[PDB]
Amino acid sequence: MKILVIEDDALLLQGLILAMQSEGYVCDGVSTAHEAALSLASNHYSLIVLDLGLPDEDGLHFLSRMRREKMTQPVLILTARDTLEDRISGLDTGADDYLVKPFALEELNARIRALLRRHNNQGDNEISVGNLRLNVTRRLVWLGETALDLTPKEYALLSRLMMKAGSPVHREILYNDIYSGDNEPATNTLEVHIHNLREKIGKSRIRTVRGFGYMLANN
Amino acid sequence: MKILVIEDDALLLQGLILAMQSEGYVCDGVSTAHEAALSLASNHYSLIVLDLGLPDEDGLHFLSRMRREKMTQPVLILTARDTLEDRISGLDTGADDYLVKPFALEELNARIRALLRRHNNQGDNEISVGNLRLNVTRRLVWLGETALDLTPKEYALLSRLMMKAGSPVHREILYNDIYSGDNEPATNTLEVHIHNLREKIGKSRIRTVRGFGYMLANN
Amino acid sequence: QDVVLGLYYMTRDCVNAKGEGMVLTGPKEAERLYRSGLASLHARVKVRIT
Amino acid sequence: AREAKVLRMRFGIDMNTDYTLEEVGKQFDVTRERIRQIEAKALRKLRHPSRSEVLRSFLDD
Amino acid sequence: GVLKIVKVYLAVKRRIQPGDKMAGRHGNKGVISKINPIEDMPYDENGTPV
Amino acid sequence: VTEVEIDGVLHEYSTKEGVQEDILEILLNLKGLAVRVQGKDEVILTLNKSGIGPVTAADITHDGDVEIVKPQHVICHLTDENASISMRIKVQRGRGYVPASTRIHSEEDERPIGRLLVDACYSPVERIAYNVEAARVEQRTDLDKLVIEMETNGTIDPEEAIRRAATILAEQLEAFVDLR
Amino acid sequence: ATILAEQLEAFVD
Amino acid sequence: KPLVGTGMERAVAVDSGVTAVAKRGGVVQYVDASRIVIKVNEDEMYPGEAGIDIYNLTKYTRSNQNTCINQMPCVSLGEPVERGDVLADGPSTDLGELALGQNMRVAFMPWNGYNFEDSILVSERVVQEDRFTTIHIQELACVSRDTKLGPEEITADIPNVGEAALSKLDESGIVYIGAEVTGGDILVGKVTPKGETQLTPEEKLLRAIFGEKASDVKDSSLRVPNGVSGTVIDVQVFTRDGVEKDKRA
Amino acid sequence: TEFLKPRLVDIEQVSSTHAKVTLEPLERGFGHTLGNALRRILLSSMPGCA
Repeated sequence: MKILVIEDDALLLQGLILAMQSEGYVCDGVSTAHEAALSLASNHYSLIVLDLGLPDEDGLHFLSRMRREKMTQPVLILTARDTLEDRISGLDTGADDYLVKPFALEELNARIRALLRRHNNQGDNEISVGNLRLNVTRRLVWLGETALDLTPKEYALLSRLMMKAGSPVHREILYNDIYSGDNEPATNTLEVHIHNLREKIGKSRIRTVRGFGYMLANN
Repeated sequence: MKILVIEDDALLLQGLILAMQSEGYVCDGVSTAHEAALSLASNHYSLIVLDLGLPDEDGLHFLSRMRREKMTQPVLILTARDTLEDRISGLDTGADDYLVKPFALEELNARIRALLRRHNNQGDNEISVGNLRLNVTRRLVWLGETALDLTPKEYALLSRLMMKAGSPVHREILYNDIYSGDNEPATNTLEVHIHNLREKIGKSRIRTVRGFGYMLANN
Repeated sequence: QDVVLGLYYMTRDCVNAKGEGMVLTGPKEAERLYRSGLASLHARVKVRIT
Repeated sequence: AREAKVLRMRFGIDMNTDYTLEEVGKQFDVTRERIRQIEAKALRKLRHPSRSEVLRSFLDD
Repeated sequence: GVLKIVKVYLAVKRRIQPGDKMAGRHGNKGVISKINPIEDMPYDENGTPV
Repeated sequence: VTEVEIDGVLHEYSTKEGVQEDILEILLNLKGLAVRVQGKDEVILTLNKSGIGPVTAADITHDGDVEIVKPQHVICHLTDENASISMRIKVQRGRGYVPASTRIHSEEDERPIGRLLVDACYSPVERIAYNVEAARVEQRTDLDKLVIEMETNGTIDPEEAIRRAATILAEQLEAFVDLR
Repeated sequence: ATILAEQLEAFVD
Repeated sequence: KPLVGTGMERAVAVDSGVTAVAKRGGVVQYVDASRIVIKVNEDEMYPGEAGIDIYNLTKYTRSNQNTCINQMPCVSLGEPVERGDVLADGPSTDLGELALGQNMRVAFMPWNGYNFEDSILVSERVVQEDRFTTIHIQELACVSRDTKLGPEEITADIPNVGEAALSKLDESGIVYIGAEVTGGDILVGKVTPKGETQLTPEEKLLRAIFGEKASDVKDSSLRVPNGVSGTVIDVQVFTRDGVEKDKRA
Repeated sequence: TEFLKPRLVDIEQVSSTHAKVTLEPLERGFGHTLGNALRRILLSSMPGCA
């Protein structure tokens, strides 16, 4: 993963570069925040290492700047600062994890893995049939541009139908999904709900397999 | 943001619980890891202060089981095992941050704040939705440029709504988020809290989605 | 069928075999003599029995 | 007592029929959603792990 | 009415145990009664067991 | 030998291209591998060979403290010039006969699909007989002498075998000597 | 047991 | 082989077609665990054709009785062969002679009642040597059918089952080849559409307290019959002409 | 490799001079080794005056 190494000492720089490269991480080890900002603006990074005892300006200034343009990436703050007040200062400033000098290499590589796995593995599921999209986790329906607005009952039906893209869903499945655990009134509740939904997603989108429920057309 | 702290020693438990409740998070405490699993099963938690000194089975297997059970909640370890190899082992098992005893309360709170921010607020320290601007780390809400006096509960609700910007949040999620497992009321409270939040912020921001909780509008 | 052949082989006799005509003080040293290998399983003998 | 009775009549555990919210509201002579609140409270506290551990196990059979 | 069929082919490896019928070419059946430890089998004069 | 693992082989009921035997015959040829592990308690040998010819136990890349006492024990046969076999043979130490089923029942750990499981016949002694001849002593003429003929896989030294047997017997008799 | 133990002691080492 | 036979074993083995007999003479070109390529002699060779006989031995295959029909080359690379010579043993042949069982040291004598009334007392050196160990191939089939509640689906996602059992299924819901299964393990994940399940008021209360309504899809997954272990060695998928093939197909 | 050290469970003194000694458990095939070695020694090598 892409690494921005920021430290003053040349030997320490070499050491970290060697270490993370051997672990198979692309390294960009530099010293000035100017070069670091240029690199950030050029290349997408995953994790960024920083020292607060920076020659130019100060580490906290660079951190705060990165906060301003919304650089929401793990910043493993590798510093010499030891005061607990300084540590809180760093953390609330925007620092994620804090390792004082000296450290052991394996400790640092472990912290790095944790931070990266944290900022990744955050996927959102999306069921997109034709132009109708469904962000299931977000309960957010999208007809093209306009985010479609649906009643509780109607959303559920659309959910089931899109999950089974093109598959005729037996009307019993929907009839139970609507009234989950409750009894059903003897009226054509499912039919009229389907009518309302049809009008919203565009009339004649859900078909009607006579006898055997309904089917949301894949195309 | 409800935080589960499962730590064995009673005095430490009460101290940590009062610390969090002072911070603003309501938090529940459990000792037996079996009870911990049950509580995590019924409710929705956000952060876990996992202690490895369990009287039932050492935390590390609990970590492994939950991570196989797809627990995305960050875990901050509060333990005494300072052996470098063991710290790394905990991290690799899934410990996001690892706090070694003797700890500091303010240090613990800062670590937690950092964790919560990176996971839910996607690493950012400022939520910017229209004229609302929320510094979650500083507990500060800014309507336009002026400051607002927000009660604990309303702050919690607003925090959660703004973090999940645009996407409706379930009623039960909110109900857990403001109400600690122990003190669960008998009547309409979430609605009144949303009403006062809307009175201090304006009826436009908090849109009502019948059946599935509420939504902060981004558009 | 196998038990009956065992009983028949053990409760049988021979003209002249190991331990031919010694006197034994009971059944227990008859067993001791057989196990020790000093007298054959079926060899005519005088034993005191009660 | 009151929670138990209303809970029973609602779902029907060992009861004649499953009196709906309206019916049970009639039974205790309250024409409101006091019953709904009551049922919410009851269901709520029977998820609390210390109160229901044995019962929770049958669910995930 | 059949959309798709999946056929899975296990392959068990069965070993001798008490109960497995064995026989010979001369009409002498038999149900194995005991898997006797090696050191208990009757052994020849060169210590080769049976 | 307790577990085997050949490259690109998923189960033992398969075959390999260029190899004259089925992976089952290779596992039966491996059961009868006579190794002697000097220091440790569980070692993992590696066999790599390519080309026409017999793959014998002399082709196992030997650890320092692992001795193969019969290096002509044909593991397998390769019949194609482009053929190649690469395999990692796990050798354990124990006593008795432990079948693979007993192990896998006692093991809840999920091995990868590809780790073939050989049955384990640990005990080195194959055949053993004895004769009680009469010894020669100046006055005692009723003394005997015991001649024990051992036949083994070549992994146990006879004297050490008898020392272990006498030790086991003495350890067991302690219950009767120091009775209750 | 003491008799057999003694015979095996001579060759247990 | 039987140490004592009647000389008729060779005929019963070669005339069953369980072995691979050479069609024409020649010198073996390439022996493998699963094919024998034999290069025919010059004179036995018809003028227009290449003169190469290829025998594809049939590896582990179920018989009608759930036994193993396996063939094993009994020749060596580059060695001469004539017409009628056995090139590959069968399930129960040995160098061309029938061999239905194995010969071992029998002693006729009673043993402490373990051979009473036709009982057999077998040593353990016979079990250690795996000489009466038999391979039993078995077939299990899962059919996906069109019901009145909808088509049945073969898929990994199975309700009321953890990742433990699903560890061995691949993505499409069908076991990997080589997976050592034991009684109860899921072999393919098939779930059928399910409808309104009339539950008792008490289940109503239970699902309305812990807020857990069961899915509308019941599981009918194929699983290993109880008491059986084994190693999945082959999976065959059959699909209609007109149904999309899942990933593993 | 300390094998299985047993526990003398029953000392049934039936008489002042007749006893049953029950001793469990032993590694499989050690009951016979110990029992026979003892039995042989007791029968044919214990010293006494007669």
